Amino acid sequence: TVRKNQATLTADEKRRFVAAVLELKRSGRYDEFVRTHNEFIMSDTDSGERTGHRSPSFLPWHRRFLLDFEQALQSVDSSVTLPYWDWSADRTVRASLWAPDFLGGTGRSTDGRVMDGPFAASTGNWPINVRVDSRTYLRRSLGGSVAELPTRAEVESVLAISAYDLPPYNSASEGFRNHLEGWRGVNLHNRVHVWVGGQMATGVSPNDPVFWLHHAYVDKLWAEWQRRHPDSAYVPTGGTPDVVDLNETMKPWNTVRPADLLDHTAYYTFDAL
Amino acid sequence: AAPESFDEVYKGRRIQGRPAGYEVFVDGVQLHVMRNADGSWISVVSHYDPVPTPRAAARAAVDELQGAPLL
Ligand SMILES: [O-][O-]
Ligand SMILES: [Cu+2]
Ligand SMILES: [Cu+2]
Ligand SMILES: [Cu+2]
Ligand SMILES: [Cu+2]
Repeated sequence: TVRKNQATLTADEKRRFVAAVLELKRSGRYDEFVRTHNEFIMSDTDSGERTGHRSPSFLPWHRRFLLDFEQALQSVDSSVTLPYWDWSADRTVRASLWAPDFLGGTGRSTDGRVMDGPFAASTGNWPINVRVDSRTYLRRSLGGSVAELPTRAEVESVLAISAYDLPPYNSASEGFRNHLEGWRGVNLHNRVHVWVGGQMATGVSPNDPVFWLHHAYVDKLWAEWQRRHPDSAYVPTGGTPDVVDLNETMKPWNTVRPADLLDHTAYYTFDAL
Repeated sequence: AAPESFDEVYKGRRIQGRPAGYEVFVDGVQLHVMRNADGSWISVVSHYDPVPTPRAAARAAVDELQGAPLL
């Protein structure tokens, strides 16, 4: 129940994480996670109903989504937990994260195809099934579309924002949530998707296993923000059309509310907070 | 007020746009696009990278596709 920095994983932990992810893929369970995410990212809009993105529920939603995935992983290997990627620290293509024994590296220049690691198309173990175009192989272009990943200094500036979110509760909002998501400001979360490229830059981003590590760190940053701002909490707190209020239930689960997900310690802890 | 329609061949591929709130096509296949509160646009092939216009989104898609047909 402890989520660790990907850079600190042992060879066995990396091996077990990879094996668990590959089994979820083989069994067909993995692709359904990709589909769910794509469906919400395609429907969430600034002017209408928004639940998974560009809205206050962006954080609790991805928190629950990751929990669903971690639980599925644990059904294969109970020792496995989601590791997180601190992209402000491990910001180069030579990060152990992109090694052949973990996630594999960047894609070749011709078609962006990842050529090494356990998820390379050549292994026959990672077919891209849920997609927007005909390409069926994992693609990446680390640092191709955007020059740099966020810096610690930039992350600190966002963590310093006191208000969790603010009307109109969408991509135009000031406040922590939108700055962490990245639609406004120095851009943290969105920029990382862009930096990785390939499927990670599209609606079917969970096709790349790094998706979970990226969001696990985004999730950790929410936890860090809570520690810095004990007097700040989730908003809105009632009667907001198209937005998930604190005590309202979230789709697709329908049985959980942001209020049930604010405290992560009920589900897991971090190696260091 | 929705943006104007457009029709051109970009990097060997035909891209079209037309108000509906707005539809975009790459070689006759529709490309799902979305408008942000500030007026910028994103597409299903570039969902976390806002661009100024629907044509910009269409061209970005063609760039990303590298010749691949949209589904
Ligand atoms: O947000 O993926
Ligand atoms: Cu739509
Ligand atoms: Cu998402
Ligand atoms: Cu994301
Ligand atoms: Cu204090």
